[PDB]
Amino acid sequence: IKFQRENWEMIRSHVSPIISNLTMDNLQESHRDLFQVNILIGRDIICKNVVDFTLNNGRLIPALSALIALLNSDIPDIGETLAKELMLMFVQQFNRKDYVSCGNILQCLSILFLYDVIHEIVILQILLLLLEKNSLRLVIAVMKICGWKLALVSKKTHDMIWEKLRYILQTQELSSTLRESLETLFEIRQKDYKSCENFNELTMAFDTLRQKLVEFKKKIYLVLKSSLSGDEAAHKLLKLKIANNLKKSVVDIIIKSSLQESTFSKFYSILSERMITFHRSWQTAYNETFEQNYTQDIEDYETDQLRILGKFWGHLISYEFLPMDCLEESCPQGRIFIKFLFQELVNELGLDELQLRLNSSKLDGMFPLEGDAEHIRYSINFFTAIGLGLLTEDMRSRL
Amino acid sequence: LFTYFREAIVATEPLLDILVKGETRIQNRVKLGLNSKMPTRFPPAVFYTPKELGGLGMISASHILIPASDLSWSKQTDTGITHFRAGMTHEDEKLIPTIFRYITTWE
Amino acid sequence: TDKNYYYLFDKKSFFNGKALNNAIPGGPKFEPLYPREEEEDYNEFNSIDRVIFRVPIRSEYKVAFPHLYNSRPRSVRIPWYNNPVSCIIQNDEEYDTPALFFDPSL
Amino acid sequence: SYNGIGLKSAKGSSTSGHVQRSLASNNRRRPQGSQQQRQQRQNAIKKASIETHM
Amino acid sequence: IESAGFETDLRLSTNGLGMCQLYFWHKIWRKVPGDVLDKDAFIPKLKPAPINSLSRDFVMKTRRRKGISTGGFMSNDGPTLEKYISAELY
Amino acid sequence: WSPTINRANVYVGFLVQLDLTGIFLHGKIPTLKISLIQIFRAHLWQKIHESIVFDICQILDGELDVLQIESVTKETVHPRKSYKMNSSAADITMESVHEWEVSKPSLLHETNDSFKGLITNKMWFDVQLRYGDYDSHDISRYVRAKFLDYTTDNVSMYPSPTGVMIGIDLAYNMYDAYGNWFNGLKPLIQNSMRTIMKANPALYVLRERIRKGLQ
Repeated sequence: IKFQRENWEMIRSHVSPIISNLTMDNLQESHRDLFQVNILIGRDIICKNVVDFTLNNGRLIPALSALIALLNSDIPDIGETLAKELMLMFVQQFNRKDYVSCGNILQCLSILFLYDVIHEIVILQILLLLLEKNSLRLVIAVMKICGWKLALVSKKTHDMIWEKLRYILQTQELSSTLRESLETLFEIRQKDYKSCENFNELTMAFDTLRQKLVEFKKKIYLVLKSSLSGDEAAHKLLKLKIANNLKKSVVDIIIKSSLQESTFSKFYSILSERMITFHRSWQTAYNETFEQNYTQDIEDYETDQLRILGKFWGHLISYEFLPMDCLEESCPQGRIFIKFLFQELVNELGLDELQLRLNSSKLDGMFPLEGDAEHIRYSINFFTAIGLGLLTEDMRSRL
Repeated sequence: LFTYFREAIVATEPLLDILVKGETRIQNRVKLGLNSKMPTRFPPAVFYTPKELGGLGMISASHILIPASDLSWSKQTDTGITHFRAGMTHEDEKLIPTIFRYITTWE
Repeated sequence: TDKNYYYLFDKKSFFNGKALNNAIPGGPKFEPLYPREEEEDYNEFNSIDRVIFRVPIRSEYKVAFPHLYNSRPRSVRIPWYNNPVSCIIQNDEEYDTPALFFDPSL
Repeated sequence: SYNGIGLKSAKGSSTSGHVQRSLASNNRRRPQGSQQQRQQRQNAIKKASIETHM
Repeated sequence: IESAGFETDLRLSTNGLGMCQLYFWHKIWRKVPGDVLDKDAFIPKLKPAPINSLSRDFVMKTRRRKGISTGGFMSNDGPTLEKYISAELY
Repeated sequence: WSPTINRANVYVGFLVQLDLTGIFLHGKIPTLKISLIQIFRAHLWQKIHESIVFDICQILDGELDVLQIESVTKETVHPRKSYKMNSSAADITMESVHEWEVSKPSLLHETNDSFKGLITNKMWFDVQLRYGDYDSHDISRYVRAKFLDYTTDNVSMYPSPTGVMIGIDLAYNMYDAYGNWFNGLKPLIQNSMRTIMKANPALYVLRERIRKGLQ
């Protein structure tokens, strides 16, 4: 008996802890925890915990209701007991002018009704009671909570309630607040709620219960090639409305297509621009593609193709893209690609202007400012290889 | 037409329209031979399929979604590419590629 | 039962559309009555130098106020311009009930 | 024709006369921010700049 | 300005359940947003302009309509001596 | 491109049946008809159908006692029955020794069967030729449809209510059959069909003609 008592005590504590915890961030975990502990011998304790919680977060009443429903589905007696307790609480509230308590209790009841725990008859009765004493503040929120459900189940009852409310509004000298409440209710209606001896055996039972509880690519290619201007192609692509997953893939495909053509075409660039303007996700995809290229896919290409790619990227970056670029060891294909890109930029912009633009962005990779023990020499040399300025100045600066 | 002005086609809408019309006319010629022109009985298969699979092997420039525009504001003043017009046919989502995309623009 | 439903689906509206070679996108379209003689010749009237484009002047609006929004309308009939129809029919077998709307203040 | 933009007539045309509105159009419309990327830059560049009666 | 094909549009939207009516008996004028006397102003010719340059553009259009501004591009300013007081002392 | 050019999904073609064949033309299409005639010269369709029937009969004869078959009677049908697409008739009526426990109306390529539904003493095979075309080139479906139609309405000149409708799409070389079956029959039937497709003389001739037409 002592052992049993101890167990019960433990259970109660656990329940309390759970109640304290209960929130949106860790609800599943809480549920799991609850499931772990027994609540047949400690059913009363569980009920107490639940009710207390309700009294406390009222904002997490729905969750509580759900939990109750879950419990009830397994152990119905407990649920019934809980319901009874709630009813009692409500009654007490009604008696003692404990308005907050009533509101809480009412809310709980509504939640229960919604989750198929308690019948709507009780709710109706409550509403009637509220009406009899001209209490608009109590029944207004409750109704809202269990409005749609009420309509679904006891439509006649709902209608009656509405009628009563109307009567109160018109055929009774109501207060301002009351009137407001009534109005709110009406509005809601218009939209239809838019917002022991056998202890061991029992234990055994509970444990048991616990235990129990290419084609696409082809299509893209076709689209690219079945289109006069790039604009048209872009439009076609957008029509498809492929998921934010596949955008990157699409971009890659486009790039490949571009590479395949003998020399760099404005078309692809135009298409890219169109895509980029259209949405942030496409921009992101483009960025990702770019990253992939210079990092891992650049060294695979033959020279002409690489050059073309660079040109395309330059075009993209001359206007549309932000100049964000991540650049001794890394110098074969990649270096030539970079050179090509630079050339493209120069062509688009104008040398001094281009330089200024570069300066404006953070740009540590393309032009590292800090001397870093003759590491910038290499960069300078590279720059010299493809007619450019400012390198000399940089060199002078460091000495 | 296309090899001579590769780049310069894209902008001119009248030319595009003519191409669409011309292509259609050509198609109908073939369909005239077969004494019908019922649009279902000639799916693009029979025209654009190459001769090496028994088709006519045309080289379309018609399945382009033509640039439409505010003809109010087109001839007048300034322009931008908005609202595409139909292009040439009902398709079974069969995007027939266009000769232009296989010709390297003059620049 | 609401008569106002047929806004820009009137026979008159259709006729207007036909006249103005202006499809209400849902509705039908025809050969234009008049051939579009594009001979403005860049005049000082209706220029894009002159006018403002806050409204896009949709062709929905053309058949609604034909004589206004459309310039050089011809054989254009006048359309209707209506009241709203608050008419509530009970589908749940009940009798004279303020259901869909809200009560007076007093 | 809808908003001054559809093809005048379905006949002749030798085509459906169907009209998808383009999604490049939207792009064209929207670059107020893109203007700022350029417009903004421009602004930055040129950013710094009676008693008797009483 | 904005109330061109307002009512019709509303009707179209609402399947003819809402009927707008516009009126002007309050005589309630209001500042056009944006700031007149700006030579940079706006981007688009064909589209609706932005809201900072809205005032300017409208004014320009009005001028054009009148025949005040002579040509495709122009400005608005005070005619006085000393180069408008040296452009208001720079 | 006959199987696209002539096809069922036509807008307004007055569907004439071509002369001495089962080849519907949805409207007068010019060269096509001539080609078809050339292909199916000298009553070729009829020959094909009859040939198939003969083959089936032979097969039946070969496997008489294995499937409990009393007699395999080839009915004296009207010559045009091959190319009467509206109506039909039982070509090879089939008497049983003991009572067959046939399955429900089902297809020729079906792994799952149940031979406890209907019972019968007499059966029939119908051979139905068809010239296919891009829209209705599915043969199996067509055969099923035919079965649904013919067997049910009033009387379709079948002696027994239960039988099978073999069908060979001459223009796609697809074959399929549908109807009622008894245990061990179906695989054999399938095999026979396959054999026929590989090599029936008439079919071969037809193929040759087609090739010639196409060059």
